[PDB]
Amino acid sequence: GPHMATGQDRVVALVDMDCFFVQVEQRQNPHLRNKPCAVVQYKSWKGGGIIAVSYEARAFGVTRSMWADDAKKLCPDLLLAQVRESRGKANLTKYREASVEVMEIMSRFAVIERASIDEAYVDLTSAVQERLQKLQGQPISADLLPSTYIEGLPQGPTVQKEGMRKQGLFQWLDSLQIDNLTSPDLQLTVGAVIVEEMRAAIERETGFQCSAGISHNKVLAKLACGLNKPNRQTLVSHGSVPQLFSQMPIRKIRSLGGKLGASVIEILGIEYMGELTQFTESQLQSHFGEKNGSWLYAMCRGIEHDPVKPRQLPKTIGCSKNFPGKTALATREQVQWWLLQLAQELEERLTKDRNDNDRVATQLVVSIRVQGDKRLSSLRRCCALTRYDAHKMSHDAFTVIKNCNTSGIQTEWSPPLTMLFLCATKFSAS
DNA sequence: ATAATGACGCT
DNA sequence: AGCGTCAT
Ligand SMILES: Cc1cn([C@H]2C[C@H](O)[C@@H](COP(=O)(O)NP(=O)(O)OP(=O)(O)O)O2)c(=O)[nH]c1=O
Ligand SMILES: [Mg+2]
Ligand SMILES: [Mg+2]
Repeated sequence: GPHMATGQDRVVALVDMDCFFVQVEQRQNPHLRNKPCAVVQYKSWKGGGIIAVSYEARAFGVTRSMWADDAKKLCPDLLLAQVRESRGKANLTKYREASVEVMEIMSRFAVIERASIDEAYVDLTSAVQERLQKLQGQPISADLLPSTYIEGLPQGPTVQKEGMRKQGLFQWLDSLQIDNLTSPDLQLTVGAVIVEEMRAAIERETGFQCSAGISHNKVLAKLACGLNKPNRQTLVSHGSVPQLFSQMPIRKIRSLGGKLGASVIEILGIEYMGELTQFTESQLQSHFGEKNGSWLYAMCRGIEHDPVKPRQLPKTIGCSKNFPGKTALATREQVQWWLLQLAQELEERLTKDRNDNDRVATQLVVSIRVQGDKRLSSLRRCCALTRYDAHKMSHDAFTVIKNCNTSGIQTEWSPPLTMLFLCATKFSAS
């Protein structure tokens, strides 16, 4: 009983920017603020693919992956901003630079793990200990958690949203043990007070709003973070897991959203995270392998161990472009030209990277897709990266792939190429 | 005819 | 090393 390791040793947060690219455009262009807007890339085919949607536009049914002309059918006052284009391709530099803004602020409170362009995990265990010594042993106010939700509360014996939020918050605080510094519920509560402050600083200093989740691990933090977007944070406690998971679709836990989670549903014949507790670990390892079974056995009990790695900077810098339909690259003049375009954006980013973060890449990864191939990558070969020069890299990339050209003649390329990819990896201090 | 990325796992 | 999974 006492000998069951309950996974409450750490405080972990996930901070995720709300409709990030839309917010980045709305700061630049006031005209777009507090209106239905989407961010699109490439206007030509159907008015553009949408990649980010404001919450106002979401309310009409606009989703990412949508064509902008379909979007205008559900939402005719939709406003659009389009991604920058350079050298024939979408260029995400604005949002990368806006991301650095936000990660840098986050870094002041705690070590962060950049998880994507718009979210980072936080390990607040140490900071919580400090704020807990500072706090003598005094109660925690609800004024210190003005945007926090407590998952599972309220329960027991106001019908409008903000009032409901405070009721759960006061229920949570009315049952706190504020004299016990190793009480994991107190620890979470304190973590969420820091995340209120970290989130105020972000919006104070950037104009960007975010949501967040505060729990004991990365899966729960991520999952908590999406229960009350936008502009809100959510505390998932160890004790709230069994109710939460009893109706939680398996596909919603991170890394179960694909073929693994579909096979858990299909082999086990279940639907919800909580039905995994029935199985023994050995059982789950026979169905799903040694690491997954172990991982699943703890995860359904709300235990996960993957640590917040100290890594604020990407490990790979890549540029890619699809050539869909009858835009597939069929001449070798054509393949060279786009390999050079890509290599010029890669060169400029690598030079900025070196001056920014004092490191040089040593390996260039080339990848193409051919037309009619059913995989998303047909080939991927490495080669040495010794100079940050676009023509050398694109020359090197071409020779690494030139023998994929099966066309009978010299100047053609067959079958036509549907994707090109250049990535810099293997960084070393400079 | 989503598209542009970026991390991590398997052999 | 090259490929595959899952994510955002
Ligand atoms: C999911 C996803 C997002 N993005 C770009 C713009 C998104 O704003 C940036 C951050 O992703 P996110 O947090 O999953 N989506 P969001 O920030 O727009 O919306 P939310 O407020 O977090 O729900 O993702 C893509 O470019 N491809 C994607 O598949
Ligand atoms: Mg976001
Ligand atoms: Mg995100």
